[PDB]
Amino acid sequence: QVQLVESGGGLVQPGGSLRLSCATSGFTFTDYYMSWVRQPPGKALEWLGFIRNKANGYTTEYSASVKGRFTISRDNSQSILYLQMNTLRAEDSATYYCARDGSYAMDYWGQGTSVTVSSASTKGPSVFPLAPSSKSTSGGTAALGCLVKDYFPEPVTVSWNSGALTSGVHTFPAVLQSSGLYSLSSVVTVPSSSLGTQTYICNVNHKPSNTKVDKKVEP
Amino acid sequence: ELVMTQTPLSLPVSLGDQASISCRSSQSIVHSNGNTYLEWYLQKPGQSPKLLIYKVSNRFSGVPDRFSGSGSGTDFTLKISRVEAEDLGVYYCFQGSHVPRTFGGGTKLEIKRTVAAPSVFIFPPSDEQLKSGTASVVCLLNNFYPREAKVQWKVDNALQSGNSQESVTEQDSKDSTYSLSSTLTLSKADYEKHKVYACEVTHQGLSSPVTKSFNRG
Ligand SMILES: O=C(O)CCCCN(Cc1ccc([N+](=O)[O-])cc1)CP(=O)(O)O
Repeated sequence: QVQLVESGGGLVQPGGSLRLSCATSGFTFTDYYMSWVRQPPGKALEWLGFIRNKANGYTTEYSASVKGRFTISRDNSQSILYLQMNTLRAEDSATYYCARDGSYAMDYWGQGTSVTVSSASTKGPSVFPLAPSSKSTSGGTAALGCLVKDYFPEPVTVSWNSGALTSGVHTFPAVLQSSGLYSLSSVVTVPSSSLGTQTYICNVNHKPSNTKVDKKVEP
Repeated sequence: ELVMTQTPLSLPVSLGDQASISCRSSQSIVHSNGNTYLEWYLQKPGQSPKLLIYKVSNRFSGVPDRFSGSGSGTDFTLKISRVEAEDLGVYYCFQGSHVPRTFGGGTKLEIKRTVAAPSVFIFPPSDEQLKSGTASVVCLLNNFYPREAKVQWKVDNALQSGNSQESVTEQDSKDSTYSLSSTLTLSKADYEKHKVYACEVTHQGLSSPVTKSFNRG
């Protein structure tokens, strides 16, 4: 029923602009106030501002932190929410969310769209295997995974066997290498008896560099 | 103007216990006409924030009854009686009476469980990555608890430093444990130059340091 999907996120040069959009469906778009809220990686939520419903002349309110620099609007014949950003700085780097507000506060949120402000250019990663070390030391349970290395900017998606594999799956937080390129691993733990009857493939996807890679991890 | 301050910033609760959190505003948040719009939102690892309590004690849809909002004027409290694995994540309060709108500092919540030792694994650099000219050795400390855990690399019994970095996952909503990955980075050259690569893990759950190694390069 209710659906809020935002987009337009991505890498952008310091000082430039980037407009985000939030697609809604499943309710009368004009009866609600539409909110924008961002969250830098690892930090707290920060209310950015909203636009009142039709009953209130679709008036806008912004957070002192972005007022005058950011603008919100809405296409009612299409039920779309917008966020225009300008003279972006490195700190504006975060995941942006949209939500609707009404008789039940911000009861519905989008899944988010990530933004990064950097002078550094895009870069697709290289995926190597964390092969089930042959002589898998004392253990009936083995560990294997993929190493997604040297990419920019964030984020990178990693699922196993198109999503079907979920048990004992751990994707770690990216870290920054002295090269200024991110890196991260994705592991999964399974039985060593089946390292011959099973198949394991990590489906890594980037986006800012349109990269898809399905590497099949083997002993 | 308005300032929302939450406390504590962190909160260790035992599975089954009761949890309490406070959100104090800078001024009354009683929206002139009507009442007071003070909400509680909760964000779980990798998910988006989600509504829990709207008005002040008003519990949204599919929200269990263990959660209860309360307080008025400038003092509000969120309480969770009988905490559990699922309620893991950060909690936030929001004032929706005065514009600009305000977000609480954010109160984290970790779940304490019996001690669990880490299971160690060690991966040598791929062949594909060696063609490149760099080698990445990865050590994995899987599903352990508490969070604290040391890791030391030894290339030919020689200790290493400042050439490796770690990454810890967030508490698992399932068994409430942690996982850590360590990556030793060396040039293809120097890697050819040595023989024994070991990863030595130290943890409270371990009585004697465990080690994983391999001979190649
Ligand atoms: O007069 C009315 O009936 C509307 C209620 C006033 C509150 N409004 C809208 C409003 C804001 C927040 C919630 N909430 O549940 O969190 C509900 C309604 C704020 P504003 O005047 O546009 O800044």
